[PDB]
Amino acid sequence: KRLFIIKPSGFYDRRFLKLMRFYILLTGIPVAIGITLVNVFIGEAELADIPEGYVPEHWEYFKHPISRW
Amino acid sequence: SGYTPDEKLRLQQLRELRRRWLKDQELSPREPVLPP
Ligand SMILES: CCCCCCCCCCCCCCCCCC(=O)OC[C@H](COP(=O)([O-])OCC(O)COP(=O)([O-])OC[C@@H](COC(=O)CCCCCCCCCCCCCCCCC)OC(=O)CCCCCCCCCCCCCCCCC)OC(=O)CCCCCCCCCCCCCCCCC
Repeated sequence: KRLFIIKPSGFYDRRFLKLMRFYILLTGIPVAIGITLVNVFIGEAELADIPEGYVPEHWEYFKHPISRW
Repeated sequence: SGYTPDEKLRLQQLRELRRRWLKDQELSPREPVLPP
């Protein structure tokens, strides 16, 4: 025979976990896609000597595109 | 020695009620009605 199993209400914990996952992913999947696309199609800067008479901008002293931005 | 008639009678009544309660815990053939 199959008997009823008495448990506490699991509806609310499951709902909270689903909501948290949804919102975290909703903002974090576009961020991951953007990071991957930037890395693939806009790589990191290459270290080079300062040409004579040139005064670089401050953001030009960093190599990652997101850090530079 | 043994149960007094009051104790025996209370035991029979509680046993009947408990057996009914345990029988009621059984699942009918459709109890897990899964939604789509
Ligand atoms: C689930 C939710 C529930 C709740 C949980 C709580 C969640 C809380 C979250 C809170 C928010 C957190 C946000 C934090 C922000 C941090 C982001 C960051 O800084 O990224 C860092 C880092 C990126 O660093 P970077 O500075 O941007 O890169 C610098 C370079 O310019 C880049 O180098 P590149 O030029 O080579 O380009 C690489 C490029 C491209 O690389 C490649 O394509 C190559 C890969 C290999 C492929 C080669 C073979 C495969 C293909 C072959 C077949 C096809 C070809 C041939 C075709 C025919 C087929 C035969 O890929 C990338 O760009 C990196 C991936 C981007 C990931 C960014 C992460 C953002 C997450 C933010 C959202 C947070 C929520 C999570 C949701 C996210 C979605 C799930 O991202 C990583 O995590 C990398 C980790 C992977 C490395 C390998 C792992 C090594 C393991 C060693 C340890 C071993 C011990 C065992 C443990 C292992 C377990 C892992």
